[PDB]
Amino acid sequence: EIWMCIVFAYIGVSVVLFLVSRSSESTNEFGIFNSLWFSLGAFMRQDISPRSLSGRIVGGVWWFFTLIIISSYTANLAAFLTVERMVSIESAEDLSKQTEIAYGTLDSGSTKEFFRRSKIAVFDKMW
Amino acid sequence: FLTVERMVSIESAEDLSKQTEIAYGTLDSGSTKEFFRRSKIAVFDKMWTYMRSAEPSVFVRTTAEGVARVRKSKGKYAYLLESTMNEYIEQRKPCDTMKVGGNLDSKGYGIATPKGSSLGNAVNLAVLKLNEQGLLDKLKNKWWYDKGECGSGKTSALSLSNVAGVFYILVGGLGLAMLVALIEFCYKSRAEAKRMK
Amino acid sequence: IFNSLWFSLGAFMRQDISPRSLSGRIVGGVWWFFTLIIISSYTANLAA
Amino acid sequence: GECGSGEKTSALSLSNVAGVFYILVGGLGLAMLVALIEFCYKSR
Amino acid sequence: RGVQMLLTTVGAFAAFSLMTIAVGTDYWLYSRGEVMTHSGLWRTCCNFKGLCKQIDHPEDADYEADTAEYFLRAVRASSIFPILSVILLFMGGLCIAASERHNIILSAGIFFVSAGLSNIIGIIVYISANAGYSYGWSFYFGALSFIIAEMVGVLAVHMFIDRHKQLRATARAT
Repeated sequence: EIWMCIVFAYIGVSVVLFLVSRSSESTNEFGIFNSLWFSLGAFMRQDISPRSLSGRIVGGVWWFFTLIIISSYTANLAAFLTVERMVSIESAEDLSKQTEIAYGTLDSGSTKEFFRRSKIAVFDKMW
Repeated sequence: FLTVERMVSIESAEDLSKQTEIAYGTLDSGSTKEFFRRSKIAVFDKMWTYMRSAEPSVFVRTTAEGVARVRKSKGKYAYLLESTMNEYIEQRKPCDTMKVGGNLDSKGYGIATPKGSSLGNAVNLAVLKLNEQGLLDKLKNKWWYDKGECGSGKTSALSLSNVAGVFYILVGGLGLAMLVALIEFCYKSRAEAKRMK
Repeated sequence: IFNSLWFSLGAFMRQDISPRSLSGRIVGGVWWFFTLIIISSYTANLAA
Repeated sequence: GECGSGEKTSALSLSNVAGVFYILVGGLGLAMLVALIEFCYKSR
Repeated sequence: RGVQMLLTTVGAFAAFSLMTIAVGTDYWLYSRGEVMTHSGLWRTCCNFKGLCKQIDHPEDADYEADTAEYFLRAVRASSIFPILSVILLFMGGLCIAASERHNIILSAGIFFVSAGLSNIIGIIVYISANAGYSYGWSFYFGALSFIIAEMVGVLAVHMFIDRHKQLRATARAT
């Protein structure tokens, strides 16, 4: 989800860049050139965009924003390093709802005979 | 902030003794309270020592008062009671209570019959028969979970929310640049030149 | 000749003008992206 | 005993390096001072 | 104007496609056992077929912040749709009014800004859906589509500025 967020960030940034850039001549000449670089290079850790200073706010608030980001996922990881500690099949209903993990009982005994004779919902499917 | 949060976490009754931030108590009168008092077990001993001199009183008058104390302490107060009644409470609105860890002791209810009665052996076998037919377990499920009002109440992901506020406000910046630039281009320029001839 | 070195270097450490062709363009953003992830990485490893 | 207990603190120290704002800024004002006094003085 | 006639085609057919997308209600099936065929207006359920409108986001004349934010999740759909529709109203606007001067260009700008607010709408939407995993393709349709129409008739707009303004200016260089 967030990956798509940052995607459409790219898209909006870029297009609008060209849009402000649209002297139509110079406008488009600076729009085509830079837009990509920004919606890209600017994405990863941040040559010279400026004209409109209405495009300024876009650029700076960009550098800002992407900057927040890179910080964010970065430290996000470092945590994932620290925490993320190994975790786990909680209940019996979990064994019935899935198939990836096989399971069984003793070939002979009250344990096996239990599921066979059990008329309970969950235990039924298990058997 | 990140791991500080993420590094956060809880075991069983031993967890109540190892900490003090979260207060806890039992009913002021009953087998529950008398249990800890007479218990010579390591963990339960310390627990009683705490509750015995804890101020204010960690003991409640009725079971309803205890539950209310847990629902109004924002998780600062724990209440110790019979698992049976507890499990039932968990299935009652507003579904804001839950049982944690296994039981502290092993008890059990039974059908009582006058000493040397005729119904004595028959009823005994009847109970065993009902349990083996899973009829007992069925009945409990019927009144605890099935008839319950709480089947509605993981994986520890990113912060997307606050981040998303940033998205939107960020967009406010977008459209702002948009209109302002628009009316200034067309209106500033087209204004002046319009007025030229 | 001019830029290649700078990129395969300066770009390596925390990231002057590549742009012309748009050919190299894509590859450069690839670069900044790439190394960026990296430096991020070794730093998180650090704090750990 | 009553003391077997004696880590939720999370915050930001504005103070600490804000002092370094200060010094940095005195640097700013003087920088421009020296600036226009040599500009004015030497130049004019 | 073969390139640009086709640009118009992409414009209008784009628009119809856009609103068909908006109807795309299939935003996901979320199967709870149900399964949930969950539109923009309501959310519909499934075995036994069921449906429901918005539960809440939806009332209570409360004030200040987070409350008003519930009000937002109510409104956020109403942020979504109208901008898009308006963009469309433009799109036809310069479908026919291409022939006839500025309003052409003026309009066309207003067209594709209206077109622009759409993805904003979307983000709004998803985070409303982030009140509480599968999805639906209608989203993806819309998102890309706006981008498309925008690019197309805007590049046109450029062609207006160029042709009209520069090219006819030069036509007046006499």
